[PDB]
Amino acid sequence: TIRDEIAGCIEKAYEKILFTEATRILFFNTPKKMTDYAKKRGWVLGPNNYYSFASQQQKPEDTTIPSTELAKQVIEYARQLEMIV
Amino acid sequence: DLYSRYKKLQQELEFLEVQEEYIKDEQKNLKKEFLHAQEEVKRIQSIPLVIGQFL
Amino acid sequence: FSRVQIEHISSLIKLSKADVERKLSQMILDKKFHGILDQGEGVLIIFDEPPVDKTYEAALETIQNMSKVVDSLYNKAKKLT
Amino acid sequence: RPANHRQLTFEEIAKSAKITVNEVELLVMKALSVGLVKGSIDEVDKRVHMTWVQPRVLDLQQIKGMKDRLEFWCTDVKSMEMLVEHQAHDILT
Amino acid sequence: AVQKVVVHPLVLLSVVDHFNRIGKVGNQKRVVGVLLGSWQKKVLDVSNSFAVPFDEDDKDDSVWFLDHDYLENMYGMFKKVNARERIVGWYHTGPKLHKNDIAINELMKRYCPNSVLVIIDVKPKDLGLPTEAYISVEEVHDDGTPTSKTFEHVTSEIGAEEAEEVGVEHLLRDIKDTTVGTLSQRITNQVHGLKGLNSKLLDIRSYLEKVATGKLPINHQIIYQLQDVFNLLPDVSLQEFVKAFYLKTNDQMVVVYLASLIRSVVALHNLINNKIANRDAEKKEG
Repeated sequence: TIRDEIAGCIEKAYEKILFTEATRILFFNTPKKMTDYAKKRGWVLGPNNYYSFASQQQKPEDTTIPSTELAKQVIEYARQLEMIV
Repeated sequence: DLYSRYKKLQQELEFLEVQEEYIKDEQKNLKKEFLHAQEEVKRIQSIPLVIGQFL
Repeated sequence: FSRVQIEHISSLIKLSKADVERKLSQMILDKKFHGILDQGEGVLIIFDEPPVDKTYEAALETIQNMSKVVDSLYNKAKKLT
Repeated sequence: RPANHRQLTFEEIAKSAKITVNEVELLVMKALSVGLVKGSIDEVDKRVHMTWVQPRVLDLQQIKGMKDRLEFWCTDVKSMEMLVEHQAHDILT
Repeated sequence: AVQKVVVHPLVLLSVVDHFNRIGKVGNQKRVVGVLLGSWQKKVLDVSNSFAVPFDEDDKDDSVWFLDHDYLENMYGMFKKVNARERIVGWYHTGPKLHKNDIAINELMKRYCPNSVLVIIDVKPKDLGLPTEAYISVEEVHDDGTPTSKTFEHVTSEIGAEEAEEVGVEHLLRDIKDTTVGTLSQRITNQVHGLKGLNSKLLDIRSYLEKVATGKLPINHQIIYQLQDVFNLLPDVSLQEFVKAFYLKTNDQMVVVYLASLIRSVVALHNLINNKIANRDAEKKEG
């Protein structure tokens, strides 16, 4: 429960780091756990490096997706305004 | 008798309950009619209005 | 022109870049000139988002509404003792 | 194109019209003078940003898809607006 | 020419009450009368009118006649009592005009330079503002056919002045007025939205039905261009339409921020003052 929760508490989201310190992440020498996580993470597998692309991530806008619930918010709130009235 | 009058005590209770929602909707519509009356007294009157010398 | 190079805008004003950078940044210090320069690539960019007005209204209300509840502290804590 | 996505590139016009990159200016801007498009040209990447369009013809199986684009607007407004007053239908009375 | 007309409730009722006149005796056809218009400017206004007995054979579906002595001396009656009133055209109850209605306007073009015919509706059903307005004009065609008259639709609106407002505004006695801000805008969101759905639905149903049956043709004097105007804007993002999204989000910022400000002010005043007068009335009386 320590090993899996480190992979759960690392990313998302962390920025770019190098390889040999990801060898320092999971220690050992070149364990198969680094292949299990570099797959699971995803994240990125770069040569001699790692990236958070792309980008940082998914870029929440949120544009007008909240605007619909914004409409609904006062829909039932003006209903509460009519409850007074 | 006890169960009898016990079944007799929710009649006026539900009658007062339907009177609740009634008078609520009543004074809701009459409230908007009073708001309409407010539109009357604020419309009243003129435009154009003659100003005069007050004592 | 908002975005401009520092060397050719110093050619329009006919002055050295040292006291062009320091005088223009001094104009940013005065807030009359909206923008900022860039020393690395020698760029000067102008940008502005003037209105604070809604924050002024908000602050004016709520900051005084503190003293409002302080005024209600007198009446509503008087009925207790 | 379904688009818009109304911003084009110089490679699209220069490859289709098979004209040099210097004459695409005269090309697209003359069409601006004809009146078929009001769009503007982005000359940094040499892109061309179209605006509006000049309707010319169209075709069969287009009245059908037109009913699809319509009926979708029908069920959209019907659903959402019937949801709006579904909430406040009670309080009205 | 004529852009828009103002149809008061007085002229509409003046046709419909005559639909009771000849409607009690029946039977078929329509109520036709002479329209009295008032032209102050390019925008047209209507005040009064009068109806004339009219019959139209079907045999011979192109045969029509009106009483000119009724149009003459009654115009002499209404112009006498009111010098501002004059005939701008005629009217009928439709509901859909038969091809013979053109020659009626061509006969009364001697009375008025441009006669606008007003289709009306005696029984309200659909889809919206009743009646209709058609102006007499010669548009020829892009096909260069010998000049023919297809009446152009004039947008009609309902209005009043002073006394015509007094009568109907007291006669409603039906629904709340307005009320401004709560039920008004949202019921209009139902009506204008849903009646806009079934409008284009049935209108697009006629678009396909006319292609299926009725050819020639109707495709395409305007079919090809009008349908492409429908294909002008799909119109979705990318790109700038995504910028309009969170910009609109940035627009709702201020108003909802102000909303929370009114919430704090309304709650402050009302709650503090009410609890004051509440606790005071209880502690003084009790």
